[PDB]
Amino acid sequence: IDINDRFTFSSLSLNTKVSVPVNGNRFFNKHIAIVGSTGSGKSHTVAKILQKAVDEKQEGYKGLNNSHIIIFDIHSEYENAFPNSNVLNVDTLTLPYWLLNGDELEELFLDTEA
Amino acid sequence: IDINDRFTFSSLSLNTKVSVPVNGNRFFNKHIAIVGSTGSGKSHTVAKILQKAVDEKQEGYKGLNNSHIIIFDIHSEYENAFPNSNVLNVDTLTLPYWLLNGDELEELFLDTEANDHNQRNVFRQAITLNKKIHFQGDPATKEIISFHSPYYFDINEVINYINNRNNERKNKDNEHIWSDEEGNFKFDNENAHRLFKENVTPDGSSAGALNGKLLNFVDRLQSKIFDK
Amino acid sequence: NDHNQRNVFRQAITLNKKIHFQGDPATKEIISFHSPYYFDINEVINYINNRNNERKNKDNEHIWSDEEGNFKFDNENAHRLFKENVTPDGSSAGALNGKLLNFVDRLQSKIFDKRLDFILGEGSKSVTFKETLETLISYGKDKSNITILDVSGVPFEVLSICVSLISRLIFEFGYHSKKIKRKSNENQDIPILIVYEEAHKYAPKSDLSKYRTSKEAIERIAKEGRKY
Amino acid sequence: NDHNQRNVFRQAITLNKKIHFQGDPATKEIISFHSPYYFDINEVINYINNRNNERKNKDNEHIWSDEEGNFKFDNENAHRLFKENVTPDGSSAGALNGKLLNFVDRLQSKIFDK
Amino acid sequence: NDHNQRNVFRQAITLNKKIHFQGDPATKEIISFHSPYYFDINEVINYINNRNNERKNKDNEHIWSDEEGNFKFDNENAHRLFKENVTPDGSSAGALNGKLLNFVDRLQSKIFDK
Amino acid sequence: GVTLLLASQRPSEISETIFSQCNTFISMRLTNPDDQNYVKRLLPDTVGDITNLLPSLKEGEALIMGDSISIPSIVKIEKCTIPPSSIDIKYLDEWRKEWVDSEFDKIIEQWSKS
DNA sequence: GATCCATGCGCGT
DNA sequence: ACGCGCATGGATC
Ligand SMILES: Nc1ncnc2c1ncn2[C@@H]1O[C@H](COP(=O)(O)OP(=O)(O)NP(=O)(O)O)[C@@H](O)[C@H]1O
Ligand SMILES: Nc1ncnc2c1ncn2[C@@H]1O[C@H](COP(=O)(O)OP(=O)(O)NP(=O)(O)O)[C@@H](O)[C@H]1O
Ligand SMILES: [Mg+2]
Ligand SMILES: [Mg+2]
Repeated sequence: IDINDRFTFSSLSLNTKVSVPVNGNRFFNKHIAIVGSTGSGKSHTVAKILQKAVDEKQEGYKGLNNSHIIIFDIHSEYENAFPNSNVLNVDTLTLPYWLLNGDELEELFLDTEA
Repeated sequence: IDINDRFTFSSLSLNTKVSVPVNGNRFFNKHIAIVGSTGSGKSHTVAKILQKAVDEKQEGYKGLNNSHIIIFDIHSEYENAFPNSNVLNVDTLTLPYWLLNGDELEELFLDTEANDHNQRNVFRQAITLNKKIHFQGDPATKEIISFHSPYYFDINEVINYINNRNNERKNKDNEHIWSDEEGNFKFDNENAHRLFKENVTPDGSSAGALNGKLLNFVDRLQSKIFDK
Repeated sequence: NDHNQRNVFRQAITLNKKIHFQGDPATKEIISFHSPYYFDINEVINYINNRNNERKNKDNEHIWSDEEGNFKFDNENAHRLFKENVTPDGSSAGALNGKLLNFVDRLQSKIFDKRLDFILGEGSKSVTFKETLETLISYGKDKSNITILDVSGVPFEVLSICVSLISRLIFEFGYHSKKIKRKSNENQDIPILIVYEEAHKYAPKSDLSKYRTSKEAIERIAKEGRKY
Repeated sequence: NDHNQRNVFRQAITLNKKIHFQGDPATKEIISFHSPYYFDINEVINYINNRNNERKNKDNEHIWSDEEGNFKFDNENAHRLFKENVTPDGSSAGALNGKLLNFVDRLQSKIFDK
Repeated sequence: NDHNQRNVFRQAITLNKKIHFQGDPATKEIISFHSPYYFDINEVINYINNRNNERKNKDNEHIWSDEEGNFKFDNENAHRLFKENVTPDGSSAGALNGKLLNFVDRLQSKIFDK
Repeated sequence: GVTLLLASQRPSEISETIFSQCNTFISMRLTNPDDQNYVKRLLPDTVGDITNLLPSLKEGEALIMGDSISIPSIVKIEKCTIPPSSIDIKYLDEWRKEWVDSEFDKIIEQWSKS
């Protein structure tokens, strides 16, 4: 993997002092599926990936970078993982009903068909 | 395993003098699946683990610990294993129908599928209105009461609502007019709570939107209510 | 979409079980659809045929007339639909008017089936619950340690329901005997062994529909049967 | 797996075996759909084809008219549907109206084959 | 898999096979939709196209007009429906009015396909 | 704070979605080879040889695996001094006595109650 | 099969 | 003429 292409967030299990970088451009454009049993650590692994993506800043500037990550939190975990983030619950989030693209406007309002 | 987190309920099969403790935290936060053939000691082992959890008390007191175990016992066997326990059967347990959220209210009551959109609507609108009427708290909590809200509603007056709307009569202006002891009124959001009683007589010229189309709905709904 | 025929099927059976009950009328209220109480199956046809001919008036209530006189269709007068000598008076077709023609025609086909004469014959009127159970385990006038069920040259349709009923009836006899003895702190004193000779017929590996209802009759004995 | 097509097949053949039996009445009652007795398949098709055209009145009873006069479809007069020369007389659609047409066309497809 | 197009196609074809059949009448009742004898498919067009012009009068009957005279929708008179020069007479729409035009257009497309 | 204790008589008859989340596994005598193969694959290959003792397990002998236990081992569960009310019926001892009167009136009265 | 809906015909002002 | 009531029908799942 190229030196400007490396995105490391983990080390090898057999040997701790070797990192296992992935191709960072190829890591995020090609979709990520993380699976494992309950309590395995998927949420911490997801949180660690997005944390290393946030501080993945090129040299020459101060301030937050061009990362854009949207998390669908159904267990309310990532608020503490990302303290300087925006949290949108249903009571405060406003998605306009006129933004529906017709197909969802067709299905939101009519429980009948045909 | 550390000293405090050890949970012993068994010994090694080859060496009975060797005790086998498991991590009591990791034993229970990750779920347990116990399997075996008939007569293998599966139910005795389940009772044995539950007993060790009950007497797992830290030093400093005598009374009950913080164990909280619910048993779905389908053979009437675990009463003997825990004599100081609370046993509930269907004849004594009362799980109220108004503790259902949106999904099981339709599953328990409605057997129609895919063509019942007017029958679904009069079902939720009767339940949501009846939950608001019996609410006794602040009005700020009253208006967020919805179909899945765990609030008390009277299913008998819900039947009275759909029975009344089964006889609804609209006038020339396509609005439903009713009469009761108070007087004539129009079916709207501030007067539809008067349809929960059976002494309301409809007054109109033409049949309403649900006139005659809820007779089989009430019959199926009254059957589930009166089913023992 | 068979929920109104399914509703009127249990409504006819539950009502007919209550009228044909001549005992303590605190027990009469807990009679329901699955209760093992006598009901006339021909009177059930009389109920459903009438419900197919029903006609509601302007008030959405079905009106009927028999030899006694005009009456309202409610819970206290629904038992008068068990005779053919009723005439419906009304201005509009009722809730189940015309919706049960193929329901009755299919259901009478089961009653007049000579294959099912051992279940839906005229001899089911005379026998009671006690005589059926003593017949199965040889507890009648003549007593035997072995009861043989001669189903040699019999079709599979009536072999399967012979197997599924009797395996369930013996299981629930064994179940209800244990709960009776647990009130007196005793164990079950009737152990029953059911011999399934050439069990390839009714409990095979395959998952066909006609193989289904006799598989869980033997599975339930295999799973939880030896406790009872 | 159409149970209305199944029920109309059995109730045609069981009835047609009754009307062609020349014997003791007690044996006639035990005649059913599986019993080995003669029935004519052309009248069975005619019975099913007629029951594709049932027309109930307001009292929910099917009414027809052969050459001998109008009659109501019941147990005693169901044998009159075995003849083709019956005309339906009613207002609404019958119980099995239009539910048996694919049944009939395949039924005579195998009879007419040489 | 429109059901209502399927039926009218066989009442067009099976009737057409009976008209063009030149054999003895005894095998005309065994004539079916799967029988290999001559039928004119342009007259099959003219039947389905005319059945899309069906007119129902007060007493629930379909009445047509022809050069020879005026006739109703009877099985004897349905044989003269195969000509294009007939004109319907009635009060309202027929049973199969307005639902066989796409069926005719598909049938005309196949025959006039080179 | 809500977990489950799955007590079932066969591992190959409960849904995997509930069964896969159970990290702690207790396995008693399993005479079905399909069950023993299910317990086989839940184990690593190094501790894969202990499941051969599954059908030979006595009453109260269990195989416990998971993160709670150090190694998957065959253990003897402590005998219940206060046991559940599930006593096996001595078929030979019950059958050896006389014919019992068996009180049919009380059984079908309680049966009718349920 | 039931629900829902629409089109139509008949009887009332 | 129009309105309401009832009946038939068929559109789907
Ligand atoms: N890299 C890690 N090293 C050590 N422990 C970890 C690591 N990642 C996660 N954990 C532990 O995993 C546990 C939390 O698991 P969690 O991150 O919620 O996984 P999860 O699969 O999302 N749980 P669930 O949502 O029920 O599937 C805690 O006990 C953490 O200490
Ligand atoms: N630890 C043990 N040591 C010795 N015997 C035991 C032990 N545990 C259970 N038993 C015996 O095993 C018998 C069967 O146990 P049981 O409670 O029926 O488990 P089971 O296999 O789940 N029965 P079932 O629910 O029908 O599958 C008990 O009646 C005891 O006599
Ligand atoms: Mg998680
Ligand atoms: Mg057990």
